[PDB]
Amino acid sequence: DILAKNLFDRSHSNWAPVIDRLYVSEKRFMDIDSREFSVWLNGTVKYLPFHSILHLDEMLLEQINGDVVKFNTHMYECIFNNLGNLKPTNFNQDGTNDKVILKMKELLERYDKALKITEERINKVPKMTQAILN
RNA sequence: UUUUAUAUAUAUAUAAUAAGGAAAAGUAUUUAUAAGAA
Repeated sequence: DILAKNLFDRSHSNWAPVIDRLYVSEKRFMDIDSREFSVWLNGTVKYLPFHSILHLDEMLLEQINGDVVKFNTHMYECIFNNLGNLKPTNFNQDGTNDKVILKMKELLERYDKALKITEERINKVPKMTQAILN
């Protein structure tokens, strides 16, 4: 029923019902191939609301069992694109307590972690792309 | 472009994928001065 109400209208594809379904569902994203799934998710899922982007973030975490190192480029790109496409809820006068900015630095620090845990394990690697900076 | 996917020997040939969209009104003194004709 979820595919019918929103996805049928080509102009505006609303993926909040879909993400909410797959977050409510116990199966979530586990047991799904990282590669095909990352490319599809990045390609199609855009303009998500903030809470949807959260649920998607933790549920990719649960897909990958919480291994920061495995977390691929396209995964970053999807989360970052959705975060950026969000407009500010309100222009706070100081304008530094935004949620999106904090989650954005959270993801960057997570990347730094993943790199450090990979190097420590030594004792493909993820990359940053112009899309994330943009 | 970039990122990944397959294949082959870190690299090569192919396929797919593209983040840059903002609206608004009103806010003088100029300077020195070079002419040709039969």
